[PDB]
Amino acid sequence: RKEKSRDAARSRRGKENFEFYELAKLLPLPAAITSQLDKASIIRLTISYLKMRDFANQGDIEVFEAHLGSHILQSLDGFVFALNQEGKFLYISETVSIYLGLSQVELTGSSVFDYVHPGDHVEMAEQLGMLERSFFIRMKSTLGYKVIHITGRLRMGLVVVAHALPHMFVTRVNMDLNIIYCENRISDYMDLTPVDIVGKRCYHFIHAEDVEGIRHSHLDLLNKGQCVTKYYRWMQKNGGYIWIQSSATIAKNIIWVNYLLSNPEYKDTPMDIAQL
Amino acid sequence: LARENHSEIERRRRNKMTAYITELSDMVPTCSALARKPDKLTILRMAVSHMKSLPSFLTDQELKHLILEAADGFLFIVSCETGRVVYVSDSVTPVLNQPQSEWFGSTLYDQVHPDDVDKLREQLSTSSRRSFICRMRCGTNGLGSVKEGEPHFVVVHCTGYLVAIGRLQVTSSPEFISRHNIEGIFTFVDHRCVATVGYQPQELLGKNIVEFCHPEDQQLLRDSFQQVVKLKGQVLSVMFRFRSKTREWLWMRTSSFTFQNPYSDEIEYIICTNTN
DNA sequence: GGCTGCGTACGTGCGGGTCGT
DNA sequence: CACGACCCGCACGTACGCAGC
Repeated sequence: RKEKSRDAARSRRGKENFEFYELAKLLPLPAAITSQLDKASIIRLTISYLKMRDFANQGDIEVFEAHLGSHILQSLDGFVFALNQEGKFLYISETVSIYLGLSQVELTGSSVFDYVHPGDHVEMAEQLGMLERSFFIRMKSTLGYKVIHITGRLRMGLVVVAHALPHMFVTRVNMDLNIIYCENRISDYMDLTPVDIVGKRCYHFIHAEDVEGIRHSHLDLLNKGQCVTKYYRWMQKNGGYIWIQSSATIAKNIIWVNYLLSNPEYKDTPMDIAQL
Repeated sequence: LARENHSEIERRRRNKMTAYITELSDMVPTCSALARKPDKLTILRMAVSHMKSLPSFLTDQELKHLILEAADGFLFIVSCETGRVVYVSDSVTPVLNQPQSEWFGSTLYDQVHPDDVDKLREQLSTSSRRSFICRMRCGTNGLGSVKEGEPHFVVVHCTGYLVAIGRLQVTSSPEFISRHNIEGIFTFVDHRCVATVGYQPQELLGKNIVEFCHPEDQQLLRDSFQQVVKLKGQVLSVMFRFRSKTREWLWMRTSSFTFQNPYSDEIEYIICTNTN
């Protein structure tokens, strides 16, 4: 009866396990980790590999080439990943382990929702439809969430470069963006010095066509703790504006890291009443 | 408390595992063209057969193109003293519109904006990673209204260690807009008024909009302004006659709202969008 | 309906894992 | 580097569902 079942079923499990571990051995990972690997993570990786190749081929002098991969990946200040029409990571570079602590083998195949902070789900399901893409989320960091800024495009499946968060000057401001402290170096780049900006808020200085965008970034900062604004225009005391992009954080004093972009444009005609 | 928890954990594992099996069944086209559902074993034998038939998961090409679709990213390598572009990937063409030959061999100083050389210089030095923002020339823009027949300088985000990915951040580059106090005094006039109503911006600043209004619609203008004061962030548009700087009554629709601080909720000003 | 090849689903027992005070 | 504290993986054995001389 069952002796045939004992050794016949043990034989079936043998064939099984052999197929699993050779399938594991052939994976695009080195022999080192493709050898000793989890049994279900095997099929995670294989599935996401066929899914990702279908994903790529269904859409639209010697040194600096041989390490193309590691140069692209370790030049970027973030990790790059590709999802599909459902949300499953069809690819993610190993470098994510730098900024979030997550294992590439662990993330390849799982739903992205599994590793994003709930409450920001319906935002991302919104962003994948569940053509350009750019938003802030919170991802499981094991170094308990990081403010991940992602930019990418949606093709049916999103493709994203993403970076983490903790000719430039720092300002301390209140939560309402009232300039508290300011570095002196602003006299390098702007017409006013850290006294004729302190007291008033950021909004009396943004170019009035940007105040919409900076407002939205203020919102995202407020609800998620960190933000990066869009290229905006900070009016000068005499006329015009200069282009700024700020990396901003909270926890409470806002710190506002202003990356300079350009010199004073159009410095004659005055825009605001603060220029008369 | 451990027998049931474990029997149900294992049941979860069987649903999961067999779901990977059946999910991968319709992946390898051998099993998706076959008449009926095959043996699990023979299924995954077909899987290793067709998998053997083929830097993680993605080739150098697919990771280049994926950086490109991702965020307009192209690799380049220059010298850390001269600026000589000793390498660039071809992705530069769908990024900047430079042929690969006009970029190879030349200088990065020569390719950026004339004003964006100083910061670029501050990149090729000492006294390890790099990340900076610089404008670049297009050839055959993303920082302000396109000028009249001038060259096009995009805002490239550069990361690397010099080996760098340069990626565009497209989602940041953005009648006439104005601001007012709760009494309707022009606290800001965008330059477009020059071609919209003819005046110069200082020729409106400090003044009240009802001054430029037709004597028959002025009361409407005041009731509306008081209303957008009383609408909070809610928008309200009004059509009235505007006396231009050429002796003419232009019909003018202006939507306006109050800008309430996202945090302290205070009235910063009232934003007008004045269109003909 | 006997009983065996052939295959998937179920439950539990074991050895290798990570926490915690 | 312990120690039950477990949790999770793994395989083992077996039980139920279908072919056929």
